Parts: sequence; structure tokens; C-alpha cells
Amino acid sequence: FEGGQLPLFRRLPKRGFTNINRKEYAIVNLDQLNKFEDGTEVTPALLV
Amino acid sequence: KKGVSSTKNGRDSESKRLGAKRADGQFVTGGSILYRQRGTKIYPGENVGRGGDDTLFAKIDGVVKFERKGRDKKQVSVYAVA
Amino acid sequence: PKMKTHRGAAKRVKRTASGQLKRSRAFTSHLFANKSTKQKRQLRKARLVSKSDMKRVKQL
RNA sequence: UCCUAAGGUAGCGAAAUUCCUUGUCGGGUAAGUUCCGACCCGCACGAAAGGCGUAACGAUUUGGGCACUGUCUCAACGAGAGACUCGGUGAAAUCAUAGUACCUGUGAAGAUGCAGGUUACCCGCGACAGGACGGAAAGACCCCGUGGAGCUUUACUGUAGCCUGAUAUUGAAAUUCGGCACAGCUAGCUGUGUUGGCUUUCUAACCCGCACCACUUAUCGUGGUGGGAGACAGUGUCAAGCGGGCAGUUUGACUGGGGCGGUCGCCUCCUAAAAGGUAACGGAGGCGCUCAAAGGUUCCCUCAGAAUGGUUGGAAAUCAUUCAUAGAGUGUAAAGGCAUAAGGGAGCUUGACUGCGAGACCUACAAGUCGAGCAGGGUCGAAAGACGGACUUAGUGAUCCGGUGGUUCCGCAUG
RNA sequence: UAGGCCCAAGCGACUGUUUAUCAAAAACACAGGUCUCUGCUAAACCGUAAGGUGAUGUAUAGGGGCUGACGCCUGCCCGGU
RNA sequence: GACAAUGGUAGGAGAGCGUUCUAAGGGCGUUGAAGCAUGAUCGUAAGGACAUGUGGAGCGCUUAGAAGUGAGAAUGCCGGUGUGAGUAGCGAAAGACGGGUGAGAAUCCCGUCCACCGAUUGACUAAGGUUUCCAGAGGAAGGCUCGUCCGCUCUGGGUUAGU
RNA sequence: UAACUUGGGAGUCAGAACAUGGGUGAUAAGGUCCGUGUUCGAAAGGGAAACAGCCCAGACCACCAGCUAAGGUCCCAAAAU
RNA sequence: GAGGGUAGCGGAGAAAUUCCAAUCGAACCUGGAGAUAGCUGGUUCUCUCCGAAAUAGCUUUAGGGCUAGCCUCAAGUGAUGA
RNA sequence: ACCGAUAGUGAACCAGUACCGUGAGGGAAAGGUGAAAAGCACCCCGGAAGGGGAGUGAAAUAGAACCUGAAACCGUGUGCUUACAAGUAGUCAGAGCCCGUUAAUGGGUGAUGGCGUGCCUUUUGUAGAAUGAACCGGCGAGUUACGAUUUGAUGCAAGGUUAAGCAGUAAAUGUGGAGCCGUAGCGAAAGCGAGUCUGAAUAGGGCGUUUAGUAUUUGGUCGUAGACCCGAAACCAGGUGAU
RNA sequence: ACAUAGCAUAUCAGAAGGCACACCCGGAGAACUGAAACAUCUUAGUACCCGGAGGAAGAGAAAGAAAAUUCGAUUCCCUUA
Ligand SMILES: [Mg+2]
Ligand SMILES: [Mg+2]
Ligand SMILES: [Mg+2]
Ligand SMILES: [Mg+2]
Ligand SMILES: [Mg+2]
Ligand SMILES: [Mg+2]
Ligand SMILES: [Mg+2]
Ligand SMILES: [Mg+2]
Ligand SMILES: [Mg+2]
Ligand SMILES: [Mg+2]
Ligand SMILES: [Mg+2]
Ligand SMILES: [Mg+2]
Ligand SMILES: [Mg+2]
Ligand SMILES: [Mg+2]
Ligand SMILES: [Mg+2]
Ligand SMILES: [Mg+2]
Ligand SMILES: [Mg+2]
Ligand SMILES: [Mg+2]
Ligand SMILES: [Mg+2]
Ligand SMILES: [Mg+2]
Ligand SMILES: [Mg+2]
Ligand SMILES: [Mg+2]
Ligand SMILES: [Mg+2]
Ligand SMILES: [Mg+2]
Ligand SMILES: [Mg+2]
Ligand SMILES: [Mg+2]
Ligand SMILES: [Mg+2]
Ligand SMILES: [Mg+2]
Ligand SMILES: [Mg+2]
Ligand SMILES: [Mg+2]
Ligand SMILES: [Mg+2]
Ligand SMILES: [Mg+2]
Ligand SMILES: [Mg+2]
Ligand SMILES: [Mg+2]
Ligand SMILES: [Mg+2]
Ligand SMILES: [Mg+2]
Ligand SMILES: [Mg+2]
Ligand SMILES: [Mg+2]
Ligand SMILES: [Mg+2]
Ligand SMILES: [Mg+2]
Ligand SMILES: [Mg+2]
Ligand SMILES: [Mg+2]
Ligand SMILES: [Mg+2]
Ligand SMILES: [Mg+2]
Ligand SMILES: [Mg+2]
Ligand SMILES: [Mg+2]
Ligand SMILES: [Mg+2]
Ligand SMILES: [Mg+2]
Ligand SMILES: [Mg+2]
Ligand SMILES: [Mg+2]
Ligand SMILES: [Mg+2]
Ligand SMILES: [Mg+2]
Repeated sequence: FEGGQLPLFRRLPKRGFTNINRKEYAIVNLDQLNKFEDGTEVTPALLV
Repeated sequence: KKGVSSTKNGRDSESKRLGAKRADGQFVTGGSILYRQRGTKIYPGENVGRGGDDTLFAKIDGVVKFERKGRDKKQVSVYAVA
Repeated sequence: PKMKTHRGAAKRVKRTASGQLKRSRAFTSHLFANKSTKQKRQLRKARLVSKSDMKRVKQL
């Protein structure tokens, strides 16, 4: 509150809107796979 | 306890910063501002180009020198060599 | 009671360390110089984040 | 002669109103700023916010006499209550500690405390009032607070009430005056159907603080009977205008204290002390735009004046000749610049472009200007190059919200 | 123990009432004057309504302004609200 | 052994004593605990001890926790005691003497004399107040003095209605 | 012997007198307003008779030790009649 | 003199801002309620180290605030400071 | 790890009582003999109250105002000192006379000289004639919960971590992996990815990449709550009052 | 006039009032304050007032949530945040 002078968040303008469906993929990098073996599968039941 | 007269003017302009902004000898870079004026008090020389009636600014790298070449005129050059 | 952010932070995006405003003086007059209309990109906020870093805390 | 809706009549008038003012003149006293009578030169009397006069009346206001007196020049003495002395009983406001002198001076600018002098042995009772900025009330005067109250108004926004329409309760009948849908004829009329209104006319709703009868012996009330009004009112619902009657509220700051006058942002000098910066109610001026060419390019030319003569004569509206360094000109106010022109003409044209930008200067921030070079498309030029507005510095206004033109973007099961 | 008196002005006519506890007056009332509203469930108020005042009254009577006995008198303007 | 540094407000940064309670360990206490008073002692400060009196029953010391934790000012709050001070004031006014009571008398009781209101300081009724009414007894406190006395204390009593 | 970058914690936005360059005022102020230095504020001592702002100089504590600064040397009062 | 009525946005007023339980430009008593206060006063034990400002910009702002400036611990960079 | 009589409820005590108000409503003070009443038989002065002996009791210096008894303050004889003196009351020198210690470069008194204007708040500045305090006791002002960010600590390591509940000396330990944060960002978004975004561009830019985060807690500070205490006129509800 | 209001007897115990009004459910409902002023907003549907019950009242047996594969009355606790 700058004392009557309007604050910093009145001069700057607003822009954007978020979404209603902003599907957030759990971003697993490729480096993390260098720990296991047999090469069978990677799986949303196993990679958890 | 008598009503004194009204003043008339007050009313100054703000300011502008003028004069030299770099000095003779040091090492400048190809966008920097050498000197600036509301007119032409210092002409440009080699490797220094004018702006819009102001802001003599160095084209390329080097060190600066002040110099006269007439009886009154003065100019600024930059030599990249070292 | 939990710290209540105030929603003037629809106007700033946390970059990874610093804020990010959107540059002011957008609409309502363009009788204004042409290379200055070209300045329409955004800058990070200055070091007056001292005066506001208890207001925008949960945008993270 | 000019203007207004008209321009103050009667009667009073230096008055409870007369600033200049103790207006000038006459009574009263030897002496008269107040009083009494008249004058008009009414700053700024005046006809029901009343004018002018009036016998009686007032604890009224003002001036002048008589009777009378310690009110006074000028005080004196008597009587009583307290004060005073002794026996009885015995509070209060106040209070940093105190064995507490005066002068001149210094000091937060008026000293019991400090420097320098001077004068005073310790202790109490009776008085007086110059100090102790003595006590008594967190000064009422003044000024501040984005402090409250009460009052006012053609401040803003509202509201109790009051007036007028629509539609419900709410029914029948007629007269008309319409627009609209069709026919037929001479833009206009007949029938012809929707279809609003407009006047009336009834009668079952409703109302009658409207008389009679019963509950009952009772002015309320309920019920019937007869009357009068009548589809109006009264009532709800929605809509306009009225509305200080009543409520919450706002009414800026700067200021050699405050209201009054003037100011409030940008641009240019000076003050400003040879970098930049640098105030005051210090001194001087401007702006809230203008220009399709007064912008870009390629060429070429040099001025206002001073002389000297020459149809017209401005002293000076054209013409030549000569000496002219800028003494002219630059759309605009000033400073800094310009004769390589950045001034003046002549030919073409739109770079008064799109996407940008290394790096600087200024700066609390938001802003603010200057940018070499990079790509796409050009204009001018033979080419080298120049051009991303006018010789610079003024000519403008965050956000929010809304409008219009695009949009490869989201569009709450899917489209 | 029981009234000082007279002459002469200004504002009020008078008797009366008022700021308990600093103001008794030239203020307020008053009889009279006048304008305007009100036809009877009157307007005007109090109440949200029912009820009541007005009034068990009926324009020679009610509520509301402005002046303040009596005397002589109340001149001009309807542009504006 | 050197070598330098050490005035200080607003304010920033460290190291510290003491008070109350709990946990654990370890003690002192009728051969006298905590507080209270007095003393020439010890630590750089806040503070720590030790003898001697008074006191009659519950305290320290080390470690570590948790906080209602420290007093000189708020015209602070409450309770005490002073200064002013033996100072102002005793709340209108005519009393004097004799006798008696009494441990004590200008003040209480009896007498004479004197003065004071007398359209009232007189005699009655309602309004209020609620034992103040009367007798006997008492003297701490109340009465602006005194007291043997009282409208105050103690004990025991007192108000009668057909009109 | 400092400087700068980052991150926690503030306090100040009522200054004053001297010495000089200036505006305002009247070449008036212990006036007001800027520049620039010092000291006080936040600094005790010694001198200026006493005296926040002038002149010397910066107090960690002890001692009955010596030199010196500003001002002084007949007496009050240390030191040259 | 005795009974009675009118109650706070209200009542009464021969109008003065007078009266309404020693008062009143809107009574008192509770409760919202520890209202708010940019304003005064007050804030308690000790010692070491370092130690400022009274300015700039903008404000219904001038005795208030926010940022920069000036101090302080903690890390770094480390020759940039005089 | 709540108070121990100015605390704790206002109220330990024949408390919503005395007491103030017409009323609605305000609203106090005041605990302690000893183990047991053994509560002072008797003698004496005095009218009594009180008092000195005797007596009970470990103690009456424990006498029903009763344990302990501090300060202000009012008093009693005393060792030194004061009637020619100018004073924020001291301090530093130092004579004389009196007393002998937690035995140490000893304690009290002070004829006379230097030196010197109390304290706190507030200030450009104060002895200030600016404010505040009569004095002595007692009480009386940065606290807590929930969060956010920071350094200091301690577990684990590309991983860290439990909430509610359910069992259990109101045991702080067992289970519970719903969730949160972090390992990857960029853009308004679709979407893209070690890089995207604007953009015609592989040009130039802004923000990233190369790895340390996490859970609890001791500090410093913010936010919401009354949030360092004490103070206003004033507003709005609901009532009691015309004596 | 037919009956109804009305009127007269006999039975019945249904109600009224009070409550700790702590907690709950409906009716009606302010302002101080924050925004650095203030009117929309917020203090808050909070305090006061009134009505009705209970040992607990209200809600409640889908005209629901959801979008995948669906599971399923209401209430309450933790996260979503
Ligand atoms: Mg005369
Ligand atoms: Mg005359
Ligand atoms: Mg007339
Ligand atoms: Mg008239
Ligand atoms: Mg009279
Ligand atoms: Mg006397
Ligand atoms: Mg006497
Ligand atoms: Mg002087
Ligand atoms: Mg003097
Ligand atoms: Mg005397
Ligand atoms: Mg006297
Ligand atoms: Mg005052
Ligand atoms: Mg009828
Ligand atoms: Mg109003
Ligand atoms: Mg002002
Ligand atoms: Mg002035
Ligand atoms: Mg300069
Ligand atoms: Mg869809
Ligand atoms: Mg849909
Ligand atoms: Mg009269
Ligand atoms: Mg009149
Ligand atoms: Mg008249
Ligand atoms: Mg007309
Ligand atoms: Mg220090
Ligand atoms: Mg600290
Ligand atoms: Mg103890
Ligand atoms: Mg005290
Ligand atoms: Mg006092
Ligand atoms: Mg006397
Ligand atoms: Mg006798
Ligand atoms: Mg009686
Ligand atoms: Mg007596
Ligand atoms: Mg008796
Ligand atoms: Mg001067
Ligand atoms: Mg200066
Ligand atoms: Mg200094
Ligand atoms: Mg001296
Ligand atoms: Mg001397
Ligand atoms: Mg008045
Ligand atoms: Mg009256
Ligand atoms: Mg309060
Ligand atoms: Mg509140
Ligand atoms: Mg230092
Ligand atoms: Mg005690
Ligand atoms: Mg009692
Ligand atoms: Mg014995
Ligand atoms: Mg004693
Ligand atoms: Mg003297
Ligand atoms: Mg200060
Ligand atoms: Mg004094
Ligand atoms: Mg005082
Ligand atoms: Mg009466």
C-alpha cells in the first residue's frame, strides 16, 4: 500500500484464462529408466 | 495585515540530463552513448554517428578521443585498435 | 486461519525464481510514437518484490 | 439619449439604521462626542418581514431639574459578630528532595539553585500581597484530524407519504370514432370480419361513520329488510413523474498561522557557484497542435540590409549594378545549432513500412528517450548510399469496463 | 410600621409569560386586520391498520401563514420561482 | 611476548544472573526450614555467600524444560501514614444564681429571678417515616465541646371501636 | 583499507548554529530558502567569567608520575612583576 | 392539595434551544463492545561489538505511508573502493 | 509444570448481602490463638476501661484488633557535631575527639578547602518558569492458536512425508500412501519438450537446461483474530422513568 | 316460517405459565468498524426481540453426482484449496 498512490497491482493489466480441462501428463524423463532390467514392459501398474 | 499582490510565473520545466556521458580515454562498446545535446555542439567523426539531433553514439568497439578540426568545431572519434 | 492470497495475482506468472508482469499502457490511445508501440512484450518485475511477497505466495 | 418587468408615491429623515462624523446651525450648562428642534448632502429609511402619530401603563432604555443626604473633597468616633490570648475538639485544597537573600549578566531570549560582586547571628507570634510564570479546569480563543454531532439548500444518492395510467377482484346492453383483413367502384366511399378505444345505461359482486328490527337494557360488532351509490371507488401487483417532510453522507491541498486572491502536468532559459544535479508565493515566456505537402530522395541556387539611379513613387509594392560571414530564414515561445546547409526552388515517389535489436543514458517504481546491424517488400539515384516522419526539446492520461475489424486459440456429456 | 416629585424624548399600546441555577427586555402572547384552504366519513394532524381528535360541532364554523389596540392611511412591476 | 581496537541515542547482533513450577540425580532440616532485621566479606555487572539475633516447619544445590518473570514515572488502581496545623471551623439568638445527684458539673435534675415568639417557636388533623413512645439500668462508639443525660446502646413493656 | 552481489532485521522523512558562494528582505534579524564544509544532535573534558552549535581534543579502569595543544603567567587562580 | 395522561426517530412549549428525576443541539440502564483513534501518556534486569537520518519521488499529502539513500549482523565475489 | 486471599468466581467470611439509585440497574470490604480452651483462680491502683504480680502452656515478647510483623511515619536517653552564615545537600582532599571489625591497605562523626543547576517523557534544543510524581508497600504492558518466508539444528537422499480414524498407563507408537512438495520448463491456450514463445524465418531476443529437495523443531519478522497497554466525544438495537 | 347464529344445563381435563434457554429450527433484523473518506459491497444474515419442540432438532430413500469402466439415501471428520 503505497499511501494513497494506487498500488503496483492496479497499473499492470490482466490477461489470460486457465482452462476447464488442462490434462497434466506426469512427465517422466528418459534417464530414470536406467535402473532395471529384463526389458519386459513398463506399465502404468508397474511404473507406479 | 494587508492583502499582498499575486505572483505571476513560478513554473519551471523539469530537466534533461545533458553533457558528456563518457570521457576521454576509456573503453567503450558499440552501442554506448558518448555525448548528447539539443543541437550540435560536438560534430561526429569517424566511427561515430549522430542520432535524432542528439546522442552521438559509437558505431563499433574501441576507445574514444576528442578532437578539433576547424577553428571552433570539435569532433569525436573512436579507434578500435589497441 | 490459512494465509489468504488476494487475487490481483491474475496479473503475474511465477517463472522459476522471479515474477513476470505484462507491460502496462495497452489500450485506449494510439496517437503515440511508432517504435514505442513496438514495445509490447513483457518483463520480469523489479526488486520491489520486497513490498509484495506475502501477497502472492500460493501461486508458487 | 441607454436599458429594465418597472425604476421609491405618501410620510419621516446624521434615527436602536449616518461609514466620512464630535456633519453645520439654534436651545441647555461657564464648560455638553450623549440628549432636544430644524436642515437633506437618505455610503445602506419606506408603506401588513408595515410607514407616521398617539391619552393611559412599565422593577423598561436616554437626557435634564427640585427636595435630600458621608456617595465625595476629608475622614473621625462610638455598639456588636469574627479576627486576637487561654481551656475543650479538630478537618482541607496542595506537595520531586530542600538549611530557600538582592543586584548586573549569561542562558529555551522574564532565575531562591549557574558566573562575578554586595549584604545578612539562631528561633517564633501579629499583619500586608511583589514574586515562587502560585493553586483551581489535559485553554473554551486560534489551528490541525481524510474525528462525531444539530441545522440549512435549486450538493449527490435515496425514502414515508400524495397525484395519474395498466391489469386482477369485475358483470350485462347500446351508441358511436378508429386502425387492420377483404370485396365493389370515381387516391375515396358502401357492405364485409378481426380489432381497439369513447361516451353513456342497467344490475346480482363490492362499499354506505344509512335509517329502521333481533341477539340486548347497550352509538362497537354480526344478521335480515328498505334506501343511495355501482362495475367507479377501497384493496393488492408493476410503472412514471412530485418529494428538505425524514436518513446516510461529501464539501482538496499549497500557504512566512487561516479563510480571501493566485496556483496544481508537461517545454525553454536565468537563479545554479565553468560535469550532472540543486529550493522558494524568485525573475521571464509558451502548449493541450498544425502540414498531403511545411515528410523521403536526386540535382542546382544563396540572404535581410547600405548605397547608386530609373514609367508608376508610401519613407518603403517589381527592376538592374556594387560592397555585404550571416546582422535574414528555419509552421509554432525560448536556448543550443545551421552559409558542408539542417535555409530556397525544380523532377519523380510513399521508408508518415512489417518482424525486430547487440548495447547504452536517465531512473525509487511505472514510465521516458538514442540505437549499430539483421531478414521481407520497396522508393529515389548512373552508381556509392539515403529513407523505419517534419534542425532538435513541448502538443498529452495507468487500470478497470465497454464498441468495432480480424483470429490456426478455449468453448464445462458430444457436435 | 405606612408613597420621593416634576418636565421632555426613543421602542412597546395595555394586565400577563419566558431562558429552574448570570440575560425579565424593545422578545412572546393578546383583541383587532387580512390572504388562502375546507360542503361534511370536512380539510389538518396522531396511528401501518382499526380506531380518535376536528366535534357529539356545519362556512357568522374549523385548521394553517403574516401583521399586532384605535387615527390617517396601505403607491408601482406578472420578466423570474 | 607481541600487535592494534574499546564515547554514544533511535536501532541491529552475542554472552549472562534471579524469581515460580515440573522431571531425574544428589542433600540439608526441632542439635532449628522459608521469610525479617544487622554486619567492615566475595564476583567485572545483574548478584552470590557466611556468622550472629528474631522466627516454628519446608527448603535448597547441578543438569534440562515451560512461562501470568523482574517497577520509579501512565494527573495510574487499592490499602496505610503525613505535610498544611495544633491553623481555619464549631451551622442564627439571654441567661444568672442557689440546692441536690455524682468518683468527675459553665452543659444533667428541682427552685426563684430574668429575658423570647405570641396570624405563632401555640393547640390540632391528613401526607410521609416506621419503635424513634414510656419505665429501669449503663457510659465504649454517636451528639461538631463536655455528660451522671438523650431522638444512641441493654432488659422488660405500650396501640382496645356496631356509630 | 575498503568496495561490490545476494538474503533476514530496522530506524529516520519537525533539524540548529557557525565559515563562505548566492535569491528573497531594506547589502534587518538568533529570519527564511538552496550549495558546500565543520561541530552539536548522538560527545563527556580544557579555554571563551557562566554559555548544546565558535577554539583546541575524542573518555575501556586504577595511580599523590612526565611532556605538550587552545588560551595565560601582579592577587582571587597553576605559571615571567 | 388529592388523584390521572402524553416517552427518545418521541413528548410538552405565551418560542429561550427552554423542560423531561441536581444535565440535554437530542435523557438514562444494559447488550453489539476490549467500537475505532494516522493522536497524547506508560513499557520494568545487567555487560560487551558496531552504530545513522531529519533528504529525493509520489500521494485528500505535508506531524502519516511506500520505495531508493544512510547503519547492522550472515554468506559470497574478491582487487573492483580512497 | 492451574490460583493460594489486591490472585482464584463478584462472592472461602449467615453475597448479589451491606451500601448508592424513585426507578431499569449498579455493587464492595472482610481467612489463620494453640497440640488441646488449658480463654489468666486469686493479690494490688482505678468508678469502670485498662495495668503490675501470680497462674496455664514448649512458647503469652501466642492474650481472642491474637502466627510470622518489613516501609512510610510519630517517639525516648544517648557517642560526634552546630548560633558571622549564601547551601540540587553530595563527592575528593583533611584536623581533632570517641569505638574496635566477615581483622582489612578498619567503622562512625567532620572545624576548612577545591569541584557542582535533581530524575523521566519530549524535543533543533531543558536546571528550566514545559509535562508528570506527596511518600512507602502491593498489583499493572509484544502473548497464543493457525499459517507464509527466512537463517541455526537433526533424520533420509532422487527421493522425503503423513492427515482424519482405529487399537493403546487422557501413554506419542503401531497401522493408515487419500493427499502435499520435489525430480522439467515454456506459452493466454491448444500443444510442444531439454528446450519452447513471439515470428515469414534454422535470424536475433525473454524465460529455462547442467541438479537438491524434503519432514519436524529453537529463534527474527509478517497475516487473520481485540493482537503492546490505558483513554474519547459518538452510532444502532432492547427496556426503565412525568414523585 | 324451515333452520342457523344466539341462549340454558351436564361431563371432560386439552390448553395457558415457567424453564440452563447453553445446543437447534423457522418469523423479523440494525450500526459502530474495513475499504486508510464514502453510497454498491463488508462488518453479518452476526448481537437484541418473538414463536415451537427435543435429549438431541434439521436433513433423508435420487426428477442426484458423473462422462470412465460408472455408483449409488442423509449427516459429520481429513484433503481437494
Ligand atoms: Mg453643538
Ligand atoms: Mg435629532
Ligand atoms: Mg405592498
Ligand atoms: Mg408589507
Ligand atoms: Mg408587566
Ligand atoms: Mg477561633
Ligand atoms: Mg482554641
Ligand atoms: Mg540573551
Ligand atoms: Mg535577576
Ligand atoms: Mg508568619
Ligand atoms: Mg489576603
Ligand atoms: Mg490540550
Ligand atoms: Mg349492517
Ligand atoms: Mg440532511
Ligand atoms: Mg491547509
Ligand atoms: Mg497567509
Ligand atoms: Mg552546472
Ligand atoms: Mg459443448
Ligand atoms: Mg452443456
Ligand atoms: Mg410590554
Ligand atoms: Mg411583529
Ligand atoms: Mg410594529
Ligand atoms: Mg405570464
Ligand atoms: Mg559502546
Ligand atoms: Mg536483538
Ligand atoms: Mg517458596
Ligand atoms: Mg508507586
Ligand atoms: Mg491534582
Ligand atoms: Mg490565624
Ligand atoms: Mg450550679
Ligand atoms: Mg401512616
Ligand atoms: Mg463527645
Ligand atoms: Mg431507646
Ligand atoms: Mg544571517
Ligand atoms: Mg547547510
Ligand atoms: Mg560525529
Ligand atoms: Mg567556566
Ligand atoms: Mg575563584
Ligand atoms: Mg439562538
Ligand atoms: Mg417553559
Ligand atoms: Mg473502548
Ligand atoms: Mg464488532
Ligand atoms: Mg565506535
Ligand atoms: Mg498474606
Ligand atoms: Mg458479613
Ligand atoms: Mg510452666
Ligand atoms: Mg520498625
Ligand atoms: Mg550566587
Ligand atoms: Mg531526537
Ligand atoms: Mg523553580
Ligand atoms: Mg503535579
Ligand atoms: Mg404530576
